[PDB]
Amino acid sequence: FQPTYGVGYQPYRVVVLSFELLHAPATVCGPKKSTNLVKNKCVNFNFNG
Amino acid sequence: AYTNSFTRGVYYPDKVFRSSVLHS
Repeated sequence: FQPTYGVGYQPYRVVVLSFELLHAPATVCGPKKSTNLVKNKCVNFNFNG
Repeated sequence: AYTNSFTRGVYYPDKVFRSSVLHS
């Protein structure tokens, strides 16, 4: 790789994020603020997405 | 040497709970 090269021959850095978006228990999450847990009412819920 | 496996070697196919059900 040289600084003079045409763009198709210039270096690019690549990062590929593979998600194990499985039914398995989570350890990487978005910054979502959790609530207290309501029971015995009809409610909306969001457990780990 | 050799021997018969019978019904050995089954494992849970995915990390989901299921109960009172037959799953293919």
